[PDB]
Amino acid sequence: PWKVSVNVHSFKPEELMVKTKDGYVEVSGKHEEKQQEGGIVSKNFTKKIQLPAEVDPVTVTSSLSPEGLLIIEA
Amino acid sequence: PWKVSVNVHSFKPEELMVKTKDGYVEVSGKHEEKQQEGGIVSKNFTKKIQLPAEVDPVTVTSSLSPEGLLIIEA
Repeated sequence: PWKVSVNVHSFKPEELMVKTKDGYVEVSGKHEEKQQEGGIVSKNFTKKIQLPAEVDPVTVTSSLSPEGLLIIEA
Repeated sequence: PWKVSVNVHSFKPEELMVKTKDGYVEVSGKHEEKQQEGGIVSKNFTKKIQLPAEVDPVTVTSSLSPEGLLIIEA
């Protein structure tokens, strides 16, 4: 099968979002925190995935692997 | 000293950008490619770093560690 395994690194699963439209799938993450004394107060990422040219629109399957990977497939 | 070591993962050093203004430092990366048959055609990340409250504005030092880490310090 056709599969994309995305390493989301330190982003928690509740911080991820999957958005699909017209043969494209965009996975993103968003994390914020306090750090009153400084540090990384927010971070985010975005990955644009182009699906195979034969799949229907809004036709995607996503899930979390046991290792914590975001699995994107047709 | 005060130091932030940022793991940029698979982003090439030429794809990174450091932007600082008014006690904040934002490091980001941007990567794009072809993948005519599908796959990840583009990806990016953004990290907002709050500097210590005593540093002057636009006062920052950045460099690449031997392991490829982006080192942000006052």
